[PDB]
Amino acid sequence: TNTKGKRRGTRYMFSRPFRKHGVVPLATYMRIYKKGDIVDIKGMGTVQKGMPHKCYHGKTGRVYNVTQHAVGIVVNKQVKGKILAKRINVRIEHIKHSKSRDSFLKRVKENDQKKKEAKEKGTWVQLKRQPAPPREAHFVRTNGKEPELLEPIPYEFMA
Amino acid sequence: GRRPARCYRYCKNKPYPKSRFCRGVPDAKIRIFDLGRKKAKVDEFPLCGHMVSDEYEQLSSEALEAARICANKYMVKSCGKDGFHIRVRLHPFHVIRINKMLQTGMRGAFGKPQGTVARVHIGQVIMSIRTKLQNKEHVVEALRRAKFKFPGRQKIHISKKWGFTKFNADEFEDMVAEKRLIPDGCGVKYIPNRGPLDKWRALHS
Amino acid sequence: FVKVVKNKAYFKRYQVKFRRRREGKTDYYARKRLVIQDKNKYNTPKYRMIVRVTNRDIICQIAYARIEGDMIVCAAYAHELPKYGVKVGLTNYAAAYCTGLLLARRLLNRFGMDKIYEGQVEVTGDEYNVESIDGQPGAFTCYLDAGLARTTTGNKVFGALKGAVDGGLSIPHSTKRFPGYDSESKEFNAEVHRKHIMGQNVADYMRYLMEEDEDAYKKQFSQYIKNNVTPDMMEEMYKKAHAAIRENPVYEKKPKREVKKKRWNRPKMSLAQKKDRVAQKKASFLRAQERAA
Amino acid sequence: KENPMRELRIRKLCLNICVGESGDRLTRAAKVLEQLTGQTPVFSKARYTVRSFGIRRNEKIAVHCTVRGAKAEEILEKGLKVREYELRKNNFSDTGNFGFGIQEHIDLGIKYDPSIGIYGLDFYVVLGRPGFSIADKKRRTGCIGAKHRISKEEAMRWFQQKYDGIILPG
RNA sequence: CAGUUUUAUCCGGUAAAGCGAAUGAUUAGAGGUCUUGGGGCCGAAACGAUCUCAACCUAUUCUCAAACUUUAAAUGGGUA
RNA sequence: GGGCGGUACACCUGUCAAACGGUAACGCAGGUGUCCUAAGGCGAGCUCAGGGAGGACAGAAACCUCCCGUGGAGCAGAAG
RNA sequence: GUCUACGGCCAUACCACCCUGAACGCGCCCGAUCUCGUCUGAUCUCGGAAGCUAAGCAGGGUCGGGCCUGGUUAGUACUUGGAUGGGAGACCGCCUGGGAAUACCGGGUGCUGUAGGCUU
Ligand SMILES: [Mg+2]
Ligand SMILES: [Mg+2]
Ligand SMILES: [Mg+2]
Ligand SMILES: [Mg+2]
Ligand SMILES: [Mg+2]
Ligand SMILES: [Mg+2]
Ligand SMILES: [Mg+2]
Ligand SMILES: [Mg+2]
Ligand SMILES: [Mg+2]
Repeated sequence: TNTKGKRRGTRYMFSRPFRKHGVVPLATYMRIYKKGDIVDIKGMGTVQKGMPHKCYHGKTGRVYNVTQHAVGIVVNKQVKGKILAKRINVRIEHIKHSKSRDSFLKRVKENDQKKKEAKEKGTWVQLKRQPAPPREAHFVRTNGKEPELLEPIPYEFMA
Repeated sequence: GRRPARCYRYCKNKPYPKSRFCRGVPDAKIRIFDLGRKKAKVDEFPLCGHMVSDEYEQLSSEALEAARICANKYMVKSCGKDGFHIRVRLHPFHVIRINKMLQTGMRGAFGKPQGTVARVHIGQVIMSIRTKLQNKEHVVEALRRAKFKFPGRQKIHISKKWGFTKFNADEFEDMVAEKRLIPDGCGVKYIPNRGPLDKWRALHS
Repeated sequence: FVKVVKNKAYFKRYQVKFRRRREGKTDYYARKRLVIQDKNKYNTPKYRMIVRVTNRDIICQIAYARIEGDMIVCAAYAHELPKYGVKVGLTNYAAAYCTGLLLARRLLNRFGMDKIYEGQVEVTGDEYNVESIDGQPGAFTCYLDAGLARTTTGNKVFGALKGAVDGGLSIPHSTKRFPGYDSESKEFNAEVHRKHIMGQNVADYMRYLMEEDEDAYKKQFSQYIKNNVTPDMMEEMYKKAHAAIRENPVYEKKPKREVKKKRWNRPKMSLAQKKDRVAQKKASFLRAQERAA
Repeated sequence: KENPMRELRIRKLCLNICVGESGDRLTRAAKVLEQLTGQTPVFSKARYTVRSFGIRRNEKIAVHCTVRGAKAEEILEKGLKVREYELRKNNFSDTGNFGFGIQEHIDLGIKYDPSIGIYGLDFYVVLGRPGFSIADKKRRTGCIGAKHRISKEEAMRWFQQKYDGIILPG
């Protein structure tokens, strides 16, 4: 019968990385966070005010609220079978952006660039991502010499 | 004695070292881990015969006492009294447990410390003898006997090194000769081409 | 025979601090309060007002902050005074108030709020917290950022404060550390402050140094007397700072004659020369070795 | 040329009297320094209580003072006047400072008074070169540089150059 | 919509490994001045000289770790 | 098995936990039913343990002074 | 090339010993009437400007430590899935696919995304 504390089993988790102790650098704060952006959550042991509970360290959600020093956020969780949609209020230190949406926002623009162009040309340019196909037949030139014969080594006791 | 060693033979539990937590530990019997004329140079004991273990097991330190003695008494006879150097290359740190059934019974049966033991992997050195090159046919005979104290099965192997080093056989004299290695009693130090220059001048001059 | 404490195992476990703290010019615990904007403001910048004291110079700059390093809008040096006619005692409290005025109406002459929001024309010494004007574009504010100078009671920084405020900037302050504050009964005079502004405490040396001795009047007044400045010329300039020479606030940065682009710093000795030096030193040590003995 | 910012002057001169007892012994040993310099001294106190000496934690014991400028040369002349200019080798620290303690304050020229007694005290001289208050100012600290730092031999041929003080081996 | 996979992305401190790196445990020699002692020892004295056993400093060496860690996999966990 | 003996009968800290989270036994090593007008709330100013070299009685250890000094100190209690 | 305020994890930027430093600059330096403080005008605060290159300064140097990246160690250690595969058991081989880390040997030692005054 283990305990039900706030910070059970977080010896290594809220700890600072090696040789990165000390002062929180000042480009963590003055970044801007709108509503609708997608955010991952990483804990931190310096500023004890406004920590998340230990079961959110790694999850990723979106914003619904902005406060004076915090943003509200909507995440998902799995409790004994079902999935709950719960919302918290997290200070800024414990929070980063997620770059997962960005290669999509670079491919919406690239596709609409590849569509506005060459539609008036009557061209049919491929739009779907297609998985890595099986590779093509190709020649191999051995100019001159022969392949190098291998030999399995005879055993000797190394130790 | 105590309970025989059929009981505590297979590596089963997690390691339970003597520490801040496990006090109440009696001391091991083995206290000296090498013998002979250990005040040696690395230039007069070329030979180096190991005893490689084979099976994943536990070796008691009373075996690490009654093997050292049985290899010493034959080494004094054959090779002389100053013609060798014996090392024992284990140290018993693991601590094994016991339960006394003396009416309470089986409840609360966490054990008390009984003795000490040493873990052994496969292909791991236990004992090692370095000697002159003329005396090779009496170390197979000493270790053939030391094999009757340990359980299991292990093999006797003559190395391809020089002494208690990590260097090869022939390579050693051409490197000492070109002044890359320095003798330090039982060992040798390696000189790289990396450090600053004043040691170089303090080596050549 | 003691243990060397700067081992390899001292340099492995040694996280360095920040560069501006190693060069000790700054404070990050005093910045973090001053510089961040509240997150419900959404890219609304936070103006701060830097004041720097150097042993021969005064600097007054204005800057907000970004992630690319905090960015200047309007600078005001204290050696652009001898344009106007103050050449000596370049760093006293008087020029600390004259610079904050040159900054103030410089910025108002870069935004277009000159005639509106005048500020104080006379020099009195009392509180002139400038209130905003209805209908017109609102007032301007900027918070102070002194830094590493103990703001006790009587600092030259506050003279620049009173200058930019009376120029028209709206800076929050309270008259408790100004020259003229009674630390036993807590009242405040104006004329003691105006006796400290125009240069009368500087002037009084035209007695305590002009009478009692005459040898030290030349040991430490050797640039007033060279520029022919008497101790009664403690005089107004501010109509010259006011009128029209902020149409060159920047002095019109001067054009640049083409430079020869010559170098004054010996370049880095390369690899294939550091691999060659120790072959010289090993052959010189062996040809000065085997010859001798 | 000797780069006139390479002189050898006195930064400060220290003084203390440790009596190991509060009450009246301390407050009477506080009038020798006041007559001696002209300024008030500062009481020191204990650090951790020892059962054998007879001291308690944070109990006042000693009295010390610091002297500057042209005042230190005068008291130091009454010092080397007392010691007749025969200091020795091992009085000099490895960083460039010396010090020594007189046995009785009658040698400083102070007349005896029978409600005081005699209190033994200590001197300690601290040398200097221009730039030494770099390592203490608040704004831009920096350090010295170690071409500009004082050894033991330079100080001994300053003492021998200045006061003609001999140094004997021992 | 999915008890699944791919392409982008962040999270984690387990197996292994490592003490010539910290926190703890541990074997044997090598050079130094004594850094201090208990005794030889010549000594009206010594770090003079000492055999040193010994601890002390520096480079090396033999083995270890659930409540120790620089590094750090496999499977696996959210998002789009 | 009951009994005598214990509290795993409400709480927290490391470990078992098998690299998110969750997870048992009369499994381990440990603690609590309080204390404080400051040991709470702001602001200025300072930097610790240990170590060296010195200094009158002063010694293993009183105080002073100089240098090295990434936490080896401290933060009321158990441990992170 | 410098001064002001910075950015990023803040070391490719640190530490130790050397050396050259043009002009503008930064600084040690000259001092104590001015309600700034101290036992002490050293530190802090103010009023200054005769005089000069040590300076956390700036730049280069060390067959340097340190750090940052690359090979070796190694398809080794480990490992998801499976077998009427051995073996008395301990544990080890195979198919299937993933796959590390030290020692050791090499190269690098501040970019300045930065705005204002400035080798100009
Ligand atoms: Mg078990
Ligand atoms: Mg320097
Ligand atoms: Mg030099
Ligand atoms: Mg382990
Ligand atoms: Mg798991
Ligand atoms: Mg407390
Ligand atoms: Mg530059
Ligand atoms: Mg020219
Ligand atoms: Mg290096």
